[PDB]
Amino acid sequence: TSGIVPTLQNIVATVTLGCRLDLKTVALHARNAEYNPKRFAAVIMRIREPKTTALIFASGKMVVTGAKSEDDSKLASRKYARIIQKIGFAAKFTDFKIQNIVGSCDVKFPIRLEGLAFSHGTFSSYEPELFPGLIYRMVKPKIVLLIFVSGKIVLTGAKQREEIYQAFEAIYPVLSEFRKM
Amino acid sequence: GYYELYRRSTIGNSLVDALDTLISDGRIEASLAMRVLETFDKVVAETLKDNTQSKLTVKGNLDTYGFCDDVWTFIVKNCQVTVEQSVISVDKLRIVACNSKKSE
Amino acid sequence: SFNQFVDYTLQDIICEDSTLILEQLAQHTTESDNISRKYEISFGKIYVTKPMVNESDGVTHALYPQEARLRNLTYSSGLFVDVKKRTYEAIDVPGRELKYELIAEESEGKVFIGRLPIMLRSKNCYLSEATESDLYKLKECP
Amino acid sequence: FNMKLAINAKTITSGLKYALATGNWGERAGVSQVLNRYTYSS
Amino acid sequence: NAEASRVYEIIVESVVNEVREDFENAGIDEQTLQDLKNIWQKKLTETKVTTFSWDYLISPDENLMLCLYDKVTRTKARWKCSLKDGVVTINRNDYTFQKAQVEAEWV
Amino acid sequence: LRRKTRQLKVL
Amino acid sequence: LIGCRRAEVARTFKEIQSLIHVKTKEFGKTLNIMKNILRGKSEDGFLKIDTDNMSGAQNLTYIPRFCSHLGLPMQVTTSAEYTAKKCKEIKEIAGKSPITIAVVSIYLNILLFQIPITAAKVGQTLQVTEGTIKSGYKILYEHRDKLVDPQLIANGVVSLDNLPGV
Repeated sequence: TSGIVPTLQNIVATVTLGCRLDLKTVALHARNAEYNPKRFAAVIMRIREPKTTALIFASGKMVVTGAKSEDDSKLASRKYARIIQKIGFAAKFTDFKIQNIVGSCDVKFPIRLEGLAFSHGTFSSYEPELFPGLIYRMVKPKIVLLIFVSGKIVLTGAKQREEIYQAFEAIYPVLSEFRKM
Repeated sequence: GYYELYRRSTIGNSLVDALDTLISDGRIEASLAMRVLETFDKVVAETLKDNTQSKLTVKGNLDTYGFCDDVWTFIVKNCQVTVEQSVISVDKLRIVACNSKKSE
Repeated sequence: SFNQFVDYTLQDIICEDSTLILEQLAQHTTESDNISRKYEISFGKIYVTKPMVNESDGVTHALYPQEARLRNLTYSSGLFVDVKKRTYEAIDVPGRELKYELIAEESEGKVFIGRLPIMLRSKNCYLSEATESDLYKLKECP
Repeated sequence: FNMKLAINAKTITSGLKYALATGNWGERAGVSQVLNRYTYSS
Repeated sequence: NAEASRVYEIIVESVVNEVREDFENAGIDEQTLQDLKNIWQKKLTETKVTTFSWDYLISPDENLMLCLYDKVTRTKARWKCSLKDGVVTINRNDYTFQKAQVEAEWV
Repeated sequence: LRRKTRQLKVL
Repeated sequence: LIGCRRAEVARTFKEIQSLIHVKTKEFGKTLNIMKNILRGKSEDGFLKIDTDNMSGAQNLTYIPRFCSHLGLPMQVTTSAEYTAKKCKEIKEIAGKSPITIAVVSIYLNILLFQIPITAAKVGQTLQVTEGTIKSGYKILYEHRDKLVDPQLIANGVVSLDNLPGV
C-alpha cells in the first residue's frame, strides 16, 4: 500500500446556465469581471472566498477552475449563478459536470526517471530538454501523470477521486522500484 | 477622437459646473459645449505628458477590479503612495485607465 | 597547378559571381505600401581549412592521408567564404527613379560551402611541411 | 530565411567527390584514374 | 504644489487660447471669456486643493485617480499596472505623474 | 499579377 | 530527430531547430505522436529492442560533439564523459536537461585541465546561459571527489585543487 493520499489543487467544472447572456452588461456591472472580446470570447469573473475563476460565455455556458474540492466547485458555480441572478438574467443552474481533477503528491524519495522511461516505454514519454518531467499515461484509468526527480507527482485528468486515487496506488509499485540511492 | 475621462477630475467637474451656468444663461450652445469639452480633453491629453516632471507610485491591496469597454477600473484600499520622499496614506483609492491605442 | 588553383583561382571564381541581388517589387494595391526592397548577398574572401573529417557523431578532427586511405575517407578540407547581407529599400514612386538606402541590416560571418579534396603534398596538405622523420611518424613513405 | 539552408555545401562536396571518384568530368570520361602502385616508376 | 499649479495654469491658458476662435465662429461677444476666467479662478480657489496666482456588483470628496494604462499584466495575486499621463486627486490634493507603476496583491 | 521579385544582374 | 536517435548519433532539439524553423510545442507533440505510432508499428510488425536508443537524456552522446565544437583535447572529453556518467547519481542535477549537464561537466573538466576557455565563451558557443553554467559548476563543486575520474588524479595529469572555489 501507500502511506500518502494525493491532494487536489484544481478542479475544472462546466455549467449550462440555460439562457443567452450579454457579456457587456455583466462586465459593466459585476465586480471582478474582465471582458476583452478580442483576447477571449468570454468575460472572466473570479471571486475571493472560494478562490475560483469563472469564464462566462455569451451562450450561457460556464467553466469554473481553481477549486480545491468538488463541493467547493459546486458552491462556487452556485455563487456565480447567484451573481447572474442578482444582475438580472434568467440563468438557471441546469447541470454541473467536473471535467479535470488535477492532484499532486510527494512520494518522498527521488526517482530514476530514465529507467522508468526505458521500462514502461509504451506509457511514458521522457523529453528532459523540453520539460523536466515524465509524462506517464495510464491506460486504466486514463490519468496522465507527471513524474519528477524530486518525487513530486502531478496526477492529471480525472473526473472524480476514484480514478486519481487508484491511479496513484497503481503507479506507486512501479515507482518504488525506481529509487535513487 | 480621443478618450473621455477628465470630467471626473477636479478641473473637469469644475469646468462643467462653470459651463452649465452659461448653458443656463444661454451664453454657450450645446454643440459649442460638446466641442469645448472635446478640445479641453484634447488639450489635457497633449499637455499632460510633455512639460511635467513629478512621479507617483501606488502600493496597496485592491478590492474590486474591472475591465470593460477597454478601460481598467481598480478600487485599491489600505494603500500608501509615494510622491516623486513624501508618503501619503490613502484609505481607499480608485484607478481608471484607458488604452494607449488611439480611439476612433 | 593545384597550388595555383587553391591560392588564386578559388578567389577568382568566388569574386566572379560574388554579388547576388534580389529586387522585391512593391506590388502595392494601395499607396501605403509604396516601398521596394532590394536584397543583396555578396561573397567576400574565401578561406580554406587544413584537411579534416567530420564523423557520424559530429566530431571534426584533423585527417591524415594514412587514416583517409585506411578508413576509405576523402582527403578533403573545408571551404569558408565571407557573406555580407545587404538590405536596400526605396520609396516606390512611379516615374521617379528609385534611390535605395540601407536599413543598416548589414550582417556579416564565415559560412561553410563545401569540401575541396586536397592533393597530397600540396600547400594545404599536412605532408608538405613534414620532414622525413615526420613522414615516418605519420606512416607515410618519404 | 535560414542561412544554412541557403548554401547547400553538399552540392560542391558531392560534385568534386563524384567527378574525382568517377572520371566523368561534368554535372569527358577517364580524367581521374586510380593511381598505379605496382612499382615506383609506374 | 507649484507643479500642479503651473499645470492647471497652462490648462486654462491653452483652453482660453483655443476657444477664442471658436467663440468668433459662433459669434458671441468677447465678454463671454473673462467672465469664464474669473469664475474659473474662483472655483479653483474654492476647491481648496492647489494655490494659484490669478452581493458582488458595481454600484468630489473621493480619492480617485484618472489615467491611461500602458500595459497591465497580472500573476496569481500580484498586479502590474503601468500607468502614464494621468491626474490624481487623493486627500483633496492634486498630483501629476509621467509614469506610474502600481502594484497591488489580490486576495 | 506583376512579378513580385526578380534577379538583378549586378554590373 | 528519430533517425538521429536510432543510429546512436542523436542530436538535440536546438540543433534541429537551428536547421528547421519549427515551433517547439507542436514539435514535441509531433515527436510524441511519431514515437507512439513507431512503437505501434514495431509491435504490429517486427519487434525491436530499444536498448536505450529512444532515451530522453542521451547525455553521453553530446559530450564529444560539444568538446569538438569547443576544440578540447581528447582526455578532457573522456573525463567529461566520465563526469556526466557520474552526474546521474547526483540527485541535485538529475532533473536538469542533458544539454546543461553535458555543458557543466565539460566546463568542470575545462577548469580541471586549465584549458584557457572562459565560461562566457562556452556559453556563446553552446547557448547555455553563463549563469546556468556557473550555477551548475557551483552545485557540482561539492561533489568533486565522485565526478572526477580517479585514475586521472592518480596519474597526476589533473588535481582536485585546480578547480576554483565558490
